[PDB]
Amino acid sequence: SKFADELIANAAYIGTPGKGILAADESTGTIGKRLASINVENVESNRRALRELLFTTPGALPCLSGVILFEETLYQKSSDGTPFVDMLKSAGVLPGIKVDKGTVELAGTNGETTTQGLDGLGDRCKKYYEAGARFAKWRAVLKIGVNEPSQLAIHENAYGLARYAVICQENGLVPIVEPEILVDGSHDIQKCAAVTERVLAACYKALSDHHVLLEGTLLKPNMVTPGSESAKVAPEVIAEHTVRALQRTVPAAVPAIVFLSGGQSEEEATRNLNAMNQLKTKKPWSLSFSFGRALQQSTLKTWGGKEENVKKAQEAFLVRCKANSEATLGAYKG
Amino acid sequence: FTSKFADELIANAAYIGTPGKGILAADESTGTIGKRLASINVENVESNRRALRELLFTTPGALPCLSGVILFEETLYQKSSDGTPFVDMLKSAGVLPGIKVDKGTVELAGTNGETTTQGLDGLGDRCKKYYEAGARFAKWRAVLKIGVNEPSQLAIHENAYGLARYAVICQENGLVPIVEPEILVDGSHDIQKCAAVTERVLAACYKALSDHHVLLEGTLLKPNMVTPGSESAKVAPEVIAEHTVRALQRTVPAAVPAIVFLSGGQSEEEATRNLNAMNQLKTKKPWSLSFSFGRALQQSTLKTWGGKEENVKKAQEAFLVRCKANSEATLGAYKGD
Amino acid sequence: FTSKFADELIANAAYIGTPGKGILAADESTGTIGKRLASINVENVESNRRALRELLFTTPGALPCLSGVILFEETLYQKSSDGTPFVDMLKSAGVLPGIKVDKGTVELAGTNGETTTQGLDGLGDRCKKYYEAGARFAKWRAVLKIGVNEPSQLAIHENAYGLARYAVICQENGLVPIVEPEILVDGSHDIQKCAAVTERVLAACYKALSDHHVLLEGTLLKPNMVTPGSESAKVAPEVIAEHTVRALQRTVPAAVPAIVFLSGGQSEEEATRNLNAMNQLKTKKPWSLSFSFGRALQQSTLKTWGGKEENVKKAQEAFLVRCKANSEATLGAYKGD
Amino acid sequence: SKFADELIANAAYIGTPGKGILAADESTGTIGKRLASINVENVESNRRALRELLFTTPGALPCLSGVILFEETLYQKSSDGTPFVDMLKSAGVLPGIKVDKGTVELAGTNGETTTQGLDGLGDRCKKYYEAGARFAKWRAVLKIGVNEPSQLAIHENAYGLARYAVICQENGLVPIVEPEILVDGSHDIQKCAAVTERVLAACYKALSDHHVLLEGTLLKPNMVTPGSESAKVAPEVIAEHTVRALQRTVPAAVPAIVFLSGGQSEEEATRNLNAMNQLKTKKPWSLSFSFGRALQQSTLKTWGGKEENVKKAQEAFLVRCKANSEATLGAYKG
Ligand code: PRO
Ligand code: PRO
Repeated sequence: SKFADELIANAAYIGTPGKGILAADESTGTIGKRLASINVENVESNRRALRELLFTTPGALPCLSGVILFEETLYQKSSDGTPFVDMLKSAGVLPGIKVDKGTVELAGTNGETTTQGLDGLGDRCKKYYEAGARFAKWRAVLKIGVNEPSQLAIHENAYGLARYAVICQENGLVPIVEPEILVDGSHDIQKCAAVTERVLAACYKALSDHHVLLEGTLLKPNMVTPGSESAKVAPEVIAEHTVRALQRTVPAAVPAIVFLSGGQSEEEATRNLNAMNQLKTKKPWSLSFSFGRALQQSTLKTWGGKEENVKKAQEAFLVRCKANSEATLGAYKG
Repeated sequence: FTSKFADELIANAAYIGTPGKGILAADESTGTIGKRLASINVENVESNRRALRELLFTTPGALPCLSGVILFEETLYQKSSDGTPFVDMLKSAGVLPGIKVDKGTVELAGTNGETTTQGLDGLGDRCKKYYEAGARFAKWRAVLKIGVNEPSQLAIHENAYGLARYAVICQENGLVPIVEPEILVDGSHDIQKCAAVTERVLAACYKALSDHHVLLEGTLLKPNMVTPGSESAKVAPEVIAEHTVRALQRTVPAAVPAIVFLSGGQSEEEATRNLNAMNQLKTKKPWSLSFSFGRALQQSTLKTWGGKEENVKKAQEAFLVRCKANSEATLGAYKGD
Repeated sequence: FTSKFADELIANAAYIGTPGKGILAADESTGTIGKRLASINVENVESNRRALRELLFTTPGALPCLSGVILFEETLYQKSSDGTPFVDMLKSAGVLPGIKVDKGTVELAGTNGETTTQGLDGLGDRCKKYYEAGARFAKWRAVLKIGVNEPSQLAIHENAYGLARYAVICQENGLVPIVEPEILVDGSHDIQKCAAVTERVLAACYKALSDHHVLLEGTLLKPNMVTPGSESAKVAPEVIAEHTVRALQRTVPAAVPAIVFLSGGQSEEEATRNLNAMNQLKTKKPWSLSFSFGRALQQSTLKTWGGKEENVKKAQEAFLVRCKANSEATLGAYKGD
Repeated sequence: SKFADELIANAAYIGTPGKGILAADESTGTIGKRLASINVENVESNRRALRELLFTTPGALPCLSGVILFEETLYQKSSDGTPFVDMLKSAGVLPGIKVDKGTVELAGTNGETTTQGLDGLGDRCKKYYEAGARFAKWRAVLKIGVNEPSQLAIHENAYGLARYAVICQENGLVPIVEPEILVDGSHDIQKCAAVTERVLAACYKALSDHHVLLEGTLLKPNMVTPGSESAKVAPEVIAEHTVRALQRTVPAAVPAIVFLSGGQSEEEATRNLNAMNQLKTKKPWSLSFSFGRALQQSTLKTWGGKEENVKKAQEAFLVRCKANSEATLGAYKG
């Protein structure tokens, strides 16, 4: 691309040790569910207030290399008139943009999906770049079952990610490739390992067929864990299976892997990331975080209303930011 | 994947291929029909777009030659001048309304101007709304070119799987999908090369359709005929027939009921003669060989029409000629003109 | 890829599918024919292997029912008791000699007992030597199973591409390749499942054959009929016919001249009745539907034969019955027995 | 496999810094061409003598983690009655075994090949393991042209390597996967980079579909170079394009990459390897050597006859061994 050098610089930067990505890219719908989750009306006034609370948290932006925004938020102003994107860039945080248009179910499968949003994506990306966005997000969802994920599901999601990745790079956004394997079910960690290995290898083959510049991409995978209905397992076990799965599939050329939290609690996500960064083994990428819920849940709770609870919630948000920052360095302690 | 429309998809796809009938492609965009409308000094206003299509559809004796008409979005909701909805006009004559659903092409990075086709986003809800509007089949055009290194494996793959996913969403919402992998004529290659490329592309298309669990008996194919490139010597209909049918024999399952050829670069008479010769070829052909012609059905009608509505009756005479000729061509019974 | 044998491959593959004829599969290994020879208390010596095959080939009135006989290596160079080379015996009656060329199956690591087929190494020189010996077609058996997660994508791929490479080497050396993706009956699945799996496998096979540039008009297909699993209720011939032919309609190009069904688990009468019903089904079938039967042609002949050569004439009577019945079956003209 | 742990240990060992692989696996035919190349009759007496000269070279076996043998040589004795395989194991060198049965041309391509040898390979491998072999070699050949390598050539060679790899591991031999892209032609280094990237990515996708244990494999690729008819280029340029190509395609899980020399002279091979080991960049595998001709050519010349020329040729063989050893550490100087 004409953006090759800037894609490569920004993707490397996202992976800076001690930093990760906040996912604040919840739709008007999803952020509603979260806003109701603590008895708050889903009005733009409140959507604005929640995101502003996060971004004006005293020690927080230094812990973040990136923030994923929803379209609305990319053009939104803080209360003092400052555009959020300026607020982010002042602190050295790259603004990112969710570009996928949700999932739809594949006929002839058992509730497996493919992700939409290729239509007019190049012109959207260009407009987002002009607005200050420098990376993009697109989520593919795959499930684990008797015959899942199917060859059709894998293929659709891999090549859908690969085509999205190309359009992103043509328009100056570093694509986060996010093939999330859902944790839901009763499978063991070994099964999650095999499936994760299969999916990533299909994804990197797809990315190669599409001539994607790997040094200008990011990966946002699931950690390798037992299913949501299976026994929890220690961080050192998650670490060992996750890192081995990535060693088997993700080229060195990729600069950074920013884990999604999935089912995990705030503390579990942090402890799991931390253990991966304590593992003495070849890891030719930054292992960092791209958390929404695992970074925000305690902050939403403390907040609820406003005023006295802003300062206490900003304290709570800083705790999680600083903990995950520590986790990227293998230096988190309880 | 059974669709809830399986029975109606199968019946309608079979119907399109009724011997003695074919498809009029009147689905050209606001842009393309402009180029055609300017081509005879006519301003591209919806009043004129409406008038051209009305002229075609109200041609006495024409609709009986047509199993289907592909419409552009605008035309699907358009009324004739007398207040008759075009879709009603079509259904009264037994013609199935169809709908172009693709959203154009875009270039693939890292290739030499090869394209992929857009339009999967929100296609299911569009298809459903089109079904409610009277449409019973759909069209999506993938474009492939012939070159030194073309079509590339990436171009083939993107277009095949894009067609396959489109085909599924169509069937889920009750539209028979026309699968249209057009290989463009541009270049200096011979007919043998066009044969090899067409064989490669169709085989990739039917593999993709299988991986997507598409009901083949509820689909249609709209391929290019096999021809020499645009810069090469034109060749007789018997030769086009022999290479085209052999290419289809090698790739298109019997389960597919009808193959409705696109005209592409061809003149009206050349298209008809080519189709006719395919239906005179004594060989296993487990599908109807018919037509889905835009240019090759409309060119002489646009010429005689020109502008004012006292050229209408002479142009409707000219449109009937081409309809009747192509009808004859589906039966191997066309006798020159 | 044009072979220097293209014309002869096309003629011979077409011939195999002559209405009223089919293939005897007498290509069972030294091991398998042992199991059959023990099955009636006969020592597996080459003298007896020779005697069984001689009995078949010298059956008065049998060879006219056969377009082809598949031979094992040993049998291709064997002489009858009167000094007549079997291959000459076959060619005098217009029967093409064929040759099994695969070297058995081996299990795939990381699967649940799925196999891939061996024999590509040195196959071209073997094929050439077999052609020189009088063979004009070849056989290679891939085995796929139906299970919870079977057949796996790896099993399909390995067997499809193994068939495709084999097919090419065959054609380069003048043998029409019989492509034989046998899906085994074992299990409790219903006929619908067998249909879906058979559709998947054949589509992968024809994709592989296309990628390898195989001349389809110079190939044959030897698939399983579509049936319920071995543990499920047997079903009427009309039902086998309808699911089998639909599966073939969805996958096998018209360019393929003949589909010669393997018998698999089926009894003699069941095989014949099943084939017969397929030829009574009024539908697009752009290939000969015929037979390539081993077990289903030989079982009752082995029984009446048993041992000593005064059971020969009664067994040759029994072999003629099955030959004539299957011949009738290719024409849809079998009338029970 | 039942050999998983030993495959992983031996593959890691081949990549020991300061060591590489001698390819002495020339057929009765090929070693003839080499033996005639210096006016020597191709008799077993002489075949025996040449290999013995190499293996009894004073400082040489310590420079080698592996020696690839032909079948004949695996059972051959030295002149003093010592089995070569014992001679190798005493010095800590793993015996390896060429298992492919040559190439054949693919119909409908322009002289592209596929490699034979899957038939009865498991029983061969088992017998070779029993004989002391602990790794295996199989060579796929791909060419660069207008339409080459073709999708058919890539596929056949990738999946042929993947199936060979599996059988090897089932029987305790670490498979060297060798997709050599021939240097022949007028293409530039950028073209060789693109083709090498395409081929390796197809190979690792094939290996994943076949469930190959990557930690128990080796890769033997071409270095990335301009074609044989193009201008030679400096080692630092070969290094930069080669390593980038490997970063884009070869998983970290693979322990070692042992380069084939291809067209290169003895000194050019060494200088090129050396430069790759001087490159400061993520390289999650050993970069070492698997040289036949680039290790042997000067030794064959000095030798010719025997006697006075043995000791001078052993001096010449030690020079090349020590130089390539230095090259694996980035410590070679002229
Ligand atoms: O897996 C994740 O990271 C998503 C983001 C929003 C909450 N959970
Ligand atoms: O590329 C190589 O390493 C081969 C081995 C023998 C000489 N040349």
